[PDB]
Amino acid sequence: MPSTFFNLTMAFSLSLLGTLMFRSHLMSTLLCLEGMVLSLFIMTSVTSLNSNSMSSMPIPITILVFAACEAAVGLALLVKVSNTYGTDYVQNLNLLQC
Amino acid sequence: MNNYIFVLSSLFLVGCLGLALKPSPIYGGLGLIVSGFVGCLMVLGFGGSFLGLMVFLIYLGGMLVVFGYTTAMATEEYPETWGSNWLILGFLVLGVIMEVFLICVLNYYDEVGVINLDGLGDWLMYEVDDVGVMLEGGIGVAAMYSCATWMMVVAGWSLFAGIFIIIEITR
Amino acid sequence: AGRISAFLKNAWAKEPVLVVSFSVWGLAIIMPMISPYTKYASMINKATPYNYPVPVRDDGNMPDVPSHPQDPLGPSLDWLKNL
Amino acid sequence: TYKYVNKKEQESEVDMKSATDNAARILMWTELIRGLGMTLSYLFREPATINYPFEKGPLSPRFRGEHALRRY
Amino acid sequence: MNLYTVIFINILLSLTLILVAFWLPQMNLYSEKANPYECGFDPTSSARLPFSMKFFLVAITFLLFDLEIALLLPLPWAIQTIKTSTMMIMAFILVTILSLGLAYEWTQKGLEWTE
Amino acid sequence: MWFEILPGLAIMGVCLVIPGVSTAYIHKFTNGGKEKRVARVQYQWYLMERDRRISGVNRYYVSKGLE
Amino acid sequence: RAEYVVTKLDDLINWARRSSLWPMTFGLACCAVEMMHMAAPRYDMDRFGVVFRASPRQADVMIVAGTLTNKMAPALRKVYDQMPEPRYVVSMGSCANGGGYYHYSYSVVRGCDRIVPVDIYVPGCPPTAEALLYGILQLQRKIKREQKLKIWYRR
Amino acid sequence: MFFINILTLLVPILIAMAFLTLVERKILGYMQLRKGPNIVGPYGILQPFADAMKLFMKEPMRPLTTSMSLFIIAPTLSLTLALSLWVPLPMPHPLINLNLGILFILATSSLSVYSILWSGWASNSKYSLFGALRAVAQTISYEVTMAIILLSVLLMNGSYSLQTLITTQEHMWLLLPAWPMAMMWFISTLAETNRAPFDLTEGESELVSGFNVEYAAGPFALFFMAEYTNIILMNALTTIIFLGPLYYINLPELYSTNFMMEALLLSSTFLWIRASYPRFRYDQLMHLLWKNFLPLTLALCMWHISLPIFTAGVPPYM
Ligand SMILES: CCCCCCCCCCCCCCCCCC(=O)OC[C@H](COP(=O)(O)OCCN)OC(=O)CCCCCCCCCCCCCCCCC
Ligand SMILES: CCCCCCCCCCCCCCCCCC(=O)OC[C@H](COP(=O)(O)OCCN)OC(=O)CCCCCCCCCCCCCCCCC
Ligand code: SF4
Repeated sequence: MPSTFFNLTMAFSLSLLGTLMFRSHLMSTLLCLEGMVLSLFIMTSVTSLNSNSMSSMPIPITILVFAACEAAVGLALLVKVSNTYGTDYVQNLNLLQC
Repeated sequence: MNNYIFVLSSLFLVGCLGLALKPSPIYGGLGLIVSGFVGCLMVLGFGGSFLGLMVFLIYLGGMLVVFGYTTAMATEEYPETWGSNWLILGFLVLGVIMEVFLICVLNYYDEVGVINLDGLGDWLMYEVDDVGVMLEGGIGVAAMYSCATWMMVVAGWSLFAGIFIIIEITR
Repeated sequence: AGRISAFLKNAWAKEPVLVVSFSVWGLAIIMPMISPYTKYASMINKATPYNYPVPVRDDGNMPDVPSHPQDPLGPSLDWLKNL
Repeated sequence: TYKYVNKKEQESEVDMKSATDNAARILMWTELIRGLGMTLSYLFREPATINYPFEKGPLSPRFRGEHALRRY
Repeated sequence: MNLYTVIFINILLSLTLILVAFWLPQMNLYSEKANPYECGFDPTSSARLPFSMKFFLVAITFLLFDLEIALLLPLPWAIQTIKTSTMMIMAFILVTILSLGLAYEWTQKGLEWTE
Repeated sequence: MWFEILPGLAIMGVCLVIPGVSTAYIHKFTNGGKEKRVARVQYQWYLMERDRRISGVNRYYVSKGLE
Repeated sequence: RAEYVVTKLDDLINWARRSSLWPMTFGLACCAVEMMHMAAPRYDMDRFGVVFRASPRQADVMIVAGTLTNKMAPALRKVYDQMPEPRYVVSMGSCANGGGYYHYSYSVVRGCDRIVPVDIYVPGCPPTAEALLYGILQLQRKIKREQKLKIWYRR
Repeated sequence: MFFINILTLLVPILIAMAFLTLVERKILGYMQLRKGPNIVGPYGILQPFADAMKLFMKEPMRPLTTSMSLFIIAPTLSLTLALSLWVPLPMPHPLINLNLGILFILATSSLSVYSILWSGWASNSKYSLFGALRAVAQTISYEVTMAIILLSVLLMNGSYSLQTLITTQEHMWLLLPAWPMAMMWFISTLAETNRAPFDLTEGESELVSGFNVEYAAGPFALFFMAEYTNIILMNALTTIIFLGPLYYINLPELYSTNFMMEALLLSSTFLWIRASYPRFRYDQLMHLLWKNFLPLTLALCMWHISLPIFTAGVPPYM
C-alpha cells in the first residue's frame, strides 16, 4: 500500500506534467485529464479498502460520475473548435488576447 | 507473488507515462484502456472486484467515443506517435530508467519507508475479516440508497443536467 | 371522455411502446402502495442475522428471551413460514 | 387500365380491436415471424441441386456449342 | 493464479497460431498488393482525414449513461438493505430523471443524425 | 434432404457436452469425489483454510473418528 | 523416406486450396449472369466449397466474365495484384478470352490474357453455368497436379 | 490436472465453431433449396479443415500503408477474448466461478470492439474506417441495454454469479417472467456478435469486408474463429439466464445435455435470421434501440425493482 501510492501519486504527477505541456492537440490534453482522474479513483478506493471504510466506498463512483460529465462538456467543445477550424490544434486559438 | 502489485503498479505508472507524452489520441486511448485494466487488477489485488470492473466498464465505453471524435476532429495526415521521432522515445526510455533509478535510490534511504524492496509484499491487506460474511465492496457502493442517499441525488442531477448542458454546447 | 380517451387509441395503434413505458412507469410506483405484502420486504430483510447477535448480561431486568434460544419469548418469526 | 399498388390510407376511426391488431404486430413484430416460418418451409424441401458430373442437367437438340464439320 | 493459467494460454494459442501464419505461407510481397484497396483504383485522398461523424451528440449521451448504468449496478445488493423504501423511491427518482433527460433530447432533436 | 444437417449438429453436439461433463469429473478427481467447493465470501474460505489444517494439506478429507 | 512424405503433403496441401477456393465478386457483362446461375440451386458452388467473397485479400481465384475494356483493365490488374499469390484466374466468355465480339473495337482488350496470366479458359458466349462449373472443376485439378514441395526436395 | 480441463474446454469449442461455419452454410442452403457442402467429407463434415488449412498457407497481407503493430494484435485480441469468455460460463460447475462472473462478460464483451476499431484504423482504407465507425455507433446503441436487460434479470436474482441462476431456475425458466427482456436480449445478443441480419460492419455489399478487407488469410481466420465462437456464448447465456435446464444434482450431465438442446436452437435460430432479413441502414439501429427498447427497458427495469418489494421476492446474497 505504501509502494503503490508513491507510484500512483507519481502517476498523477506525470499526467499533471502532461496536461501542462501540450503537443498541438486539445484532444490529447482532455485525454490526459482522464488518466489523471483514474489515479485518484484507485488511490481513493484502496484507502477505502485497506481501511475497510465501506462508508466511503460510495465516493469512488461519485468522483467518476464527474469524470465523464466533465469529459462530455470537454468533448463537446471540440465540436465547436472543429467547426470553426476543422483541425483541432491548440495553437489556432489565440484571438482573445486582442 | 510478493512482487505482484509493485509490477501492476509500475506497469500503471508506465501506462500513464506514455499517456502523458501525448501521442495521437488513439495510442493515448490505448494507453488508458491498458492502465484502466491494470487499475482493475490492483483495486482487485486489495479486495473489491466491483470497483475495478467499473473503471474497466466506463473507460471502455468512454474511450469508444474517444476513438470516434479523434477520427473526426483530432487526427493528422500522419499520427507520428511513438516510433516516429526521438523526442518522445528518449523521454519514454529515460522516464523508465528514471523510474528504476528513483525507486532504487530511496531504498538506500530506508528511513521514510516510501518503498521497502526487502520488506515488500508483506504489507498489503492489514487484518481484513478472516471469519466473516457480507463484507465485499458493492455493499458500500449500495449505500447510495441507505445512509448515503445524497451522493445519489447529487450525481444523478449531474447527468440530468449534463444531458441539457451538452446540447446547448452543440446547438 | 373522448378528446383524451380516444387520443390514447391511436397512440396505442401507432406509437405502441411509450404507452407501455408510460404505463409501467405509472404502474410501478403505484402497486407497492396498494399491496398487502410490501410490509414484509423491510422485515424478511431485517431478520437475516448476517452479523452475530451479541448477548446482553442479566442484571435483574428485561423479562425477554432467557438464556435459551428455543424459549417462547423474543422475535419468533412464524410469519416467514406460513407466509 | 391502371392499378394503384400503395393506396389505402383512410382514417376509419380505428376501433380498439383494430389497435391491438396493430399494437401486437408491433411489440411482437409478428409480420417477420411470417417470414421465419416462410424460410422454415424450405429447408424441408428437396434441394434442386444435382451432382454435376454424375447428373448433368437437361438440354434440347438445338443446344449449340462446340463446332464440328459433318461428313457424308 | 488459476485464471492466469487459462489466459496466458489463449494469448499463446493466438500468438503461436500467428507465427505459423507469417512464417509458413511462402510470400511474394513486392509493391502493388501491399498498397490500399478502394476497389481497383489508386485512392484519391489519404485514408486518414477527418471523418466528421453525425451521431456526435448520442455518443455523449452514452458517455453520460455508462456512468448511469454503473450507477444502477449496486441494486442487487441494495435490496438487501433493511430500509427498502429509500431504495424504492431513489431507484424511481434515478430512472425517472433519466427518461426525462432522454425525452427532452428525444424532442429537441438530439439523436437524429444532423444533415 | 434436410437430414444431411444432423452430422454438422450431432458432431457439434458431442462437442459442447464435454466442457460441462469434463468440468465436473475433473473436479471430483482433484477434489476427492466432492465438488470444487467454491468460496464467494470470507467465511467459506475460512472453513477451507481450517479444513486444510485438520489433515494433510489437502482439504477434501478427515472428519469424525478422532475425538 | 522423404519423397513419399512430401508427395503426400503436396497432395494434402492442395486438397485445401482446391476444395475451399474462394472466388471473387466480379461481373462486367452478361457472362456474370451465369455465375449467379452457378450460385443458384441447380449447380451449387457452395457444394464444391466455392464461395463468393467480394474482396481480393480474402480471395483465391479471379473469374473474369465480360469484355475487359481499356478503362477497366487497370482496375483488373490493380485487383489481381491485391491477392496473395496462390492466386488463380479463370476467363469466362469469348469476350474475356479473345474479345469475341469487339475483337476489332478500340475500347476492348483482346483477351484477359493480355494483362493477367491465366490458368484456364472457359469458352462460350454465355458459357453454360455447367461450363464454368466444368472449368472450376478443371482448375480444381490443374492444381491437384501442381508439385510445389516435390520440386523443393529436388532442388 | 487443470491444463487437461482447459484442453477439454478450448478444443471442444474451436472444433465446434468450425462446424458452425459448415452448419451456417447448409441450413442457409436448404432454405435456398441448395445443398451445402457434401463432397470434401461425407456431408461436409470435413470442409472447415480445408478452409482452415487453406488460410494458413496464403500470404498474410502486410499492407504498405498500415500500423503493423495493431494490425497483428486485433485478431490476437479478438480470438483471445471471445474464447476467454467461456471460462466462467457455467455448465453446472464452471472452470472459474466468479461472483461478478457476468460483468466479466460485459466488460470483455466490450473489448471485442477494439479488435474491430484498432484493425480498421490501423489498416489504411476508407472501406475499413467505416466498419470501425460502424461498430462505434453500434456499441453505443446496445451497450446501454445489454446491462439493464441483464441487470433487471439479475435484479430478481441476487449476486451476479452465473451459478446462482441454476438455483433460481430450479423449478421454472426465467423466459416466462421476462420475455420482454429476452426479446431485447436476443437482439442485443445480435448487435454484439456483429454477425446479424443487421451486420453493418462486415458489410460485403456496402463496405466490402469492412474492418476486415486489408486482412488476408492468416489473420483473417482469427475473426471468424472469434465471431462464430461468440455466436455460441450469447446463445449459451440465453440457455442459462432465460432457458433454465435441469440441474438435479446426481446426474449433472443432464444440465449439460439439455444445455446442448437449447443452445443449438438459439445457435440455429440465428441462422434463420441471416437467411430471412436485411440490415437497418445504420441510422435505424440507433433509432430502433434508443427510442423503442431503451424506454421499454427502463420501464421493466423499474417494474422488476417494484416486483419483489411489492410482493416479497427478494433474491438472497448467498
Ligand atoms: C400484469 C401487470 C404487469 C405486467 C407488466 C408487463 C407489461 C407487458 C410488457 C409488454 C412488452 C412487449 C414486448 C416488449 C418488446 C417489444 C420491442 C418492440 O417494440 O420492438 C419494436 C421494433 C419496431 O420499432 P419501430 O421503429 O417503431 O418499427 C415500426 C415502424 N413502422 O421492432 C423491431 O424493430 C425488432 C425487429 C428485429 C427482428 C429481429 C428478428 C428476431 C429473431 C427472433 C428469434 C426467435 C426466438 C426468440 C428467442 C427469445 C429469447 C429466448
Ligand atoms: C493481445 C492483447 C491481450 C491483452 C488483453 C487481454 C485481456 C484479457 C481479458 C480481460 C479480463 C477481464 C477483467 C478480469 C477482471 C477479473 C474478474 C474478476 O473480478 O474475478 C477475478 C477473480 C476474483 O474475483 P471473485 O471471484 O469475484 O472474488 C471472490 C473469490 N471467488 O479471480 C482473480 O482474482 C483473478 C484476477 C486476475 C485475472 C486477470 C487476467 C489478466 C491476464 C493477463 C493480461 C495481460 C497479458 C499477459 C502479457 C502478454 C503480453 C501481451
Ligand atoms: S461473351 Fe457473350 S455472354 Fe459473355 S460478355 Fe461477351 S457478349 Fe456477353
